[PDB]
Amino acid sequence: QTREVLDPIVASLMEAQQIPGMAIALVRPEGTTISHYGAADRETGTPVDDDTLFEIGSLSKTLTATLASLAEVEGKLDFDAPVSRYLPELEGSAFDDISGLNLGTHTGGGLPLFVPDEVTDRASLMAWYREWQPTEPIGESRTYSNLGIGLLGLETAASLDGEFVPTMRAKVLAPLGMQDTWYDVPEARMADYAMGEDKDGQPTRVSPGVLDDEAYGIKTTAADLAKLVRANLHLADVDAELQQAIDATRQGHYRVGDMTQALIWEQYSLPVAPETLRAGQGYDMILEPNAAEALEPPQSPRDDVWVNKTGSTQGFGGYIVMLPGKHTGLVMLANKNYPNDARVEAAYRILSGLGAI
Ligand SMILES: [Cl-]
Ligand SMILES: [Sr+2]
Repeated sequence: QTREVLDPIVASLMEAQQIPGMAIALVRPEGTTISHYGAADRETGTPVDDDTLFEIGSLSKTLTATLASLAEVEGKLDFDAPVSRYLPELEGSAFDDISGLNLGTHTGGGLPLFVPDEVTDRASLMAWYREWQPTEPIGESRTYSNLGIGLLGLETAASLDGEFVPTMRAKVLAPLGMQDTWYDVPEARMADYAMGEDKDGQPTRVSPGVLDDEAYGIKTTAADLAKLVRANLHLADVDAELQQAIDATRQGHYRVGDMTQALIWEQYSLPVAPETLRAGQGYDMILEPNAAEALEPPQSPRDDVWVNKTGSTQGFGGYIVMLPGKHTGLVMLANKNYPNDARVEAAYRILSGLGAI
């Protein structure tokens, strides 16, 4: 059925890219199909199953954004207000002029991609934030940043008067039914934890780091993410505030060439060519500052769009795609960091083969 469309494309993808294992969820109106492929660990040959946990890396940022947006709904966080307002430890710094909205759309004044080596903890981090000088016009330039989204998650935590991961647990994960979603994988589940594989074919597993939780830290299943995507597509039974919070994450906030930057979710109007999609996942978009223009009639979630998000670690490769107007979504997790082109193409082929595009 679905499986007849899906299975040969994933088989071809897994061969062409030498991916040990994948887990795939297709959300549609009529229900969700979970499919598992290959080995969770290439060495042992243990198959991927219902309980296999994958690093999603940068995909974690959508959870961070969801929780942020939920603090905003509850009236505890204002997205427009300066960050120093909820983190007063940063008064007098650049963050008097940078907002939570800026942080969730990567328009926080050129905040770099990585946490610098010198920053080894929260104190050295806040100190680094205090000193840092912007290198690009705030709100007019997009630079993909772990420092920024992470700061959004500190700010959100602060404003809800709690710590990040337990607050995320109670307010987003648990209500969505995402009990296989872990920031720190418990001892009992380690046998379910997929082993990753880099582009030279080496075993690799993410290491702890500052802001790992807020930026790239989740390990989870395809089904759990299907629950988030399900909510986004309004096919879930969810609390009304959480549902607004989730919907608010899909508001277009800035234009960046062909791409509309929402709250971490990136989107494109239909019809869209795969090349455009590839451009959005490429060096030019990810590793360079790109002019951004704030959307002034600020856009309600659209229903004629490709909404997507990539996630990688050194040994894992994930991608989510949502077509809100067809109530259709795709979660593909892999335990190999395989190129973003292969992701967009496999996605497109899948969704086109199903007739969603
Ligand atoms: Cl980093
Ligand atoms: Sr941490």
